[PDB]
Amino acid sequence: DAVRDPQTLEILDITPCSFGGVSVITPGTNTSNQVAVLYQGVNCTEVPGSNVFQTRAGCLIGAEYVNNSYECDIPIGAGICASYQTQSQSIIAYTMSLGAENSVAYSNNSIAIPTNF
Amino acid sequence: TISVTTEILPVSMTKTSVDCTMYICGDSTECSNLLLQYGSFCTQLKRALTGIAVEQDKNTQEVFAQVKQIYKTPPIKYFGGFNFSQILPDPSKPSKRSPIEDLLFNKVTLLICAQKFNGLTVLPPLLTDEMIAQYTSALLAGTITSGWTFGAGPALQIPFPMQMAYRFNGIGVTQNVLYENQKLIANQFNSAIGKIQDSLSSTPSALGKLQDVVNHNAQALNTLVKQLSSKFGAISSVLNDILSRLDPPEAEVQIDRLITGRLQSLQTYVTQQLIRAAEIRASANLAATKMSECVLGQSKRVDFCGKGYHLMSFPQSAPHGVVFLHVTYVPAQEKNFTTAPAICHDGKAHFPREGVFVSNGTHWFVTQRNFYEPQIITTDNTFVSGNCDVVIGIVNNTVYDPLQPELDSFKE
Amino acid sequence: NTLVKQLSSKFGAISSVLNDILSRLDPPEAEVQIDRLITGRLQSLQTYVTQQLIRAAEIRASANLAATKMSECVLGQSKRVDFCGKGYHLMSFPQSAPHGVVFLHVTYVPAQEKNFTTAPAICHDGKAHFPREGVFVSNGTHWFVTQRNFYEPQIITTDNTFVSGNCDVVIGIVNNTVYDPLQPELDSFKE
Ligand SMILES: *[C@@H]1O[C@H](CO)[C@@H](O[C@@H]2O[C@H](CO)[C@@H](O)[C@H](O)[C@H]2NC(C)=O)[C@H](O)[C@H]1NC(C)=O
Ligand SMILES: *[C@@H]1O[C@H](CO)[C@@H](O[C@@H]2O[C@H](CO)[C@@H](O)[C@H](O)[C@H]2NC(C)=O)[C@H](O)[C@H]1NC(C)=O
Ligand SMILES: *[C@@H]1O[C@H](CO)[C@@H](O[C@@H]2O[C@H](CO)[C@@H](O)[C@H](O)[C@H]2NC(C)=O)[C@H](O)[C@H]1NC(C)=O
Ligand SMILES: *[C@@H]1O[C@H](CO)[C@@H](O[C@@H]2O[C@H](CO)[C@@H](O)[C@H](O)[C@H]2NC(C)=O)[C@H](O)[C@H]1NC(C)=O
Ligand SMILES: *[C@@H]1O[C@H](CO)[C@@H](O[C@@H]2O[C@H](CO)[C@@H](O)[C@H](O)[C@H]2NC(C)=O)[C@H](O)[C@H]1NC(C)=O
Ligand SMILES: *[C@@H]1O[C@H](CO)[C@@H](O)[C@H](O)[C@H]1NC(C)=O
Ligand SMILES: *[C@@H]1O[C@H](CO)[C@@H](O)[C@H](O)[C@H]1NC(C)=O
Ligand SMILES: *[C@@H]1O[C@H](CO)[C@@H](O)[C@H](O)[C@H]1NC(C)=O
Ligand SMILES: *[C@@H]1O[C@H](CO)[C@@H](O)[C@H](O)[C@H]1NC(C)=O
Ligand SMILES: *[C@@H]1O[C@H](CO)[C@@H](O)[C@H](O)[C@H]1NC(C)=O
Ligand SMILES: *[C@@H]1O[C@H](CO)[C@@H](O)[C@H](O)[C@H]1NC(C)=O
Repeated sequence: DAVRDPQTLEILDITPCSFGGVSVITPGTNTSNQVAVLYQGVNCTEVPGSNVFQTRAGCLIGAEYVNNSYECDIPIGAGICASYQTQSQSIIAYTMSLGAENSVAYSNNSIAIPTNF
Repeated sequence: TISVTTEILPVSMTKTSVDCTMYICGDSTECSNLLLQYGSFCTQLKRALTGIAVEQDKNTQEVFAQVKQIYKTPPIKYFGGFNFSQILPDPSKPSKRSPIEDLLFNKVTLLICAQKFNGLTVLPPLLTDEMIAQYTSALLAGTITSGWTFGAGPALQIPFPMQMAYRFNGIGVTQNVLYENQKLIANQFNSAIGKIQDSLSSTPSALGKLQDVVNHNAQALNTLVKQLSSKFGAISSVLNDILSRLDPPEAEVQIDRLITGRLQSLQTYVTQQLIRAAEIRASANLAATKMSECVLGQSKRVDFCGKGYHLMSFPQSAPHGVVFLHVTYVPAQEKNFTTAPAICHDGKAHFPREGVFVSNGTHWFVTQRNFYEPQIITTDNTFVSGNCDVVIGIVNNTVYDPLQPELDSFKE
Repeated sequence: NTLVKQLSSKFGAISSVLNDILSRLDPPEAEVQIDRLITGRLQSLQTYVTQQLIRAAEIRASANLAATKMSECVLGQSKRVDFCGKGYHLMSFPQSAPHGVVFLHVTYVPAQEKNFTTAPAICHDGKAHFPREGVFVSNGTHWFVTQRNFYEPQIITTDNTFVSGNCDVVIGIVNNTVYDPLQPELDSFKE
């Protein structure tokens, strides 16, 4: 992990190579041909054309982050999923939407009873 | 007596991946050409580990993701005097987690990260902790706001004391028992929650299963990295020194044993991970079934959702697992009496419509099974079936008619 | 397919064909040429059998679940929540499939909703009236009793409710009149 320099009396820490896996994110080959590229568990300063996003899973190239939330289609991870949609057509990455937000009007003297099935 | 117990179930483990060349060959060139001649072992290992990781991602989805919509509690919090502050999330903390979930997160303890840089990669889960906590909060809000109605169709509002009356009516106790003892049951429930809050904190061996899962994964990866530095009957355990000291025609046969040893170690690791994945799948299926039955409804199965007659269950998230809080009804202080199977009044046998015939020693009453509530034996509490000479153990008594004296007083 | 592809490897030998090796060299090192092929093929066979055993262990659990679902959902009505489909279970039908079974679950789902005002008990003559089965429902003016899963209002009579205790212990009790079906017929026909 660490060594002493033999000439100057100095601590040096050693960290091995970054490496990692590369994955490709695509829709069906009849829908489109453009793809996105994921480099797993690396920082985006070590990857070498814009649209480069940093994720807890890794570095994503070829997809743009959108603040909207949708259902997950192609899962990357850490709550991040990608999809192919318009905005003409492009691959986007977003945070998962768990579902529609609902409020139930609870009260101490109110009940709801179905009238049809 | 109202009792509240725990049950801890693991749901998933860590997702891992390994490289073909990097683990077996330390970036050597001729080592790759020698490994290429063997075949396609690491293709099968890669497919097996990818399937394991996908299965582990599906395991948490099958348990927590069971609600259609995300529910919230009303801003005012008064549920019939029942006090749910220990399980609802606290907005003051930046992570919306209950004190129980914070205690479970702090109890499980997750240089060794830099050692796993020889081709081993740990992949993050698809669902993070906040998202699982949002599922848990939605399930809690649905089960304390709408009862079991949201698990079947759309959520229907109902007051919580009336929901408790419905749950009592499902275990054989009439609903007047609750409404006459509301404060006592609320106090018992609050005391049970207060005791179970620090019951987990007092004993350090309660969360054994999740710690066992993380320790098994850690020691498996650790012993794989240990075995990477073995010799397997060769002159050296490092490739760069052995290739640079002998000529290739002997270096080839000398490193072939290293190839075989590291390959066999990889096969053993993959097989052990597959067996552990099968066990974790079985545990996750059990947890999903328990979430579907105990939380979204009332279960008639004996000793399934806790000890005693089941009333409710509450889910909590834990590192690589789920914790069920089972609320059950337990009987208490007993009294014995003399009983009879039937009552003979006018040559007709009278059987109880529901309940049991009881006597203190002088008079006879009929009461419900799970609670002492004596009532006068009338003609509406019993039904007539047959004569008096066929049932053994039948006794002498009278049955009050609520109809005859009203007529013989009012008509005359 | 992977087993058959792996059959054509060398495993460090001079050739992948047994007859080619056997017609090429003399025995006393042709045997050590073919021993590596033997080791590779035994390793391949053991790997295949282990994978098949694990997959069969998974298939057994799937088949046990299918048999349990056939016994419970098809041959009877199941009260287990979210076992035989979503909603209140009614029926199930089996169909065969290549290496599997398909269950068609027929269930009951509530559709249209209305809210009312509710009370836990009814006070009539200083006595509490609890529902025999159902729930007390007010549209705004009068009070009815109805079953839980369907709206069917009925007049609160003395046969729909039962008496338990006085009118001082239940929180949320309301005033109403419980109609006795007995006394008007006996106040009309006796006189
Ligand atoms: C319950 O819902 C059903 C549909 O699920 C309603 O039936 C519809 O009735 C209208 C009015 O007569 C017809 O135009 C539709 O064709 C019917 N639909 C079907 C599928 O038959 C029914 O009326 C509803 N019941 C109540 C009491 O509102
Ligand atoms: C529900 O339980 C909580 C936790 O015991 C109660 O909060 C406590 O309230 C008392 C009285 O003000 C304080 O001294 C404690 O410090 C509080 N505890 C915490 C953890 O905040 C809460 O009052 C209960 N709810 C009701 C309505 O009684
Ligand atoms: C319960 O009541 C019946 C009322 O008929 C009793 O039976 C009679 O008992 C008297 C007194 O011994 C006899 O003279 C009658 O012949 C009996 N009648 C019949 C039909 O057997 C009966 O003894 C009472 N006690 C029990 C324990 O059954
Ligand atoms: C609540 O339901 C009752 C059912 O009796 C309604 O009262 C009836 O209303 C109809 C429609 O005007 C009249 O024809 C009947 O004579 C009423 N019955 C009685 C006994 O007075 C009542 O209107 C409903 N309330 C609301 C707000 O809809
Ligand atoms: C209706 O409910 C009220 C309470 O809301 C009852 O009023 C009480 O009646 C008793 C007996 O007459 C009095 O001692 C109490 O002082 C009353 N309480 C209040 C707050 O006024 C009433 O009895 C119920 N019934 C009727 C027919 O009005
Ligand atoms: C080696 O030389 C450098 C030259 O600056 C000196 O600083 C260092 O102290 C020398 N080595 C030792 C062991 O002192
Ligand atoms: C990537 O490296 C840059 C440059 O050092 C650093 O500022 C940044 O925080 C790093 N990103 C992550 C996610 O660690
Ligand atoms: C019902 O609800 C209100 C508002 O939440 C609450 O304060 C009140 O105590 C309840 N009503 C009565 C009559 O107790
Ligand atoms: C209750 O049981 C005890 C022994 O446990 C017995 O002595 C007693 O008589 C019983 N009481 C009645 C009323 O039968
Ligand atoms: C049994 O209960 C009745 C209820 O009226 C009571 O009169 C009788 O005294 C009780 N028996 C004893 C032994 O107390
Ligand atoms: C039913 O609920 C709505 C809101 O969902 C509310 O405005 C309305 O007053 C409720 N109706 C009754 C009769 O309580």
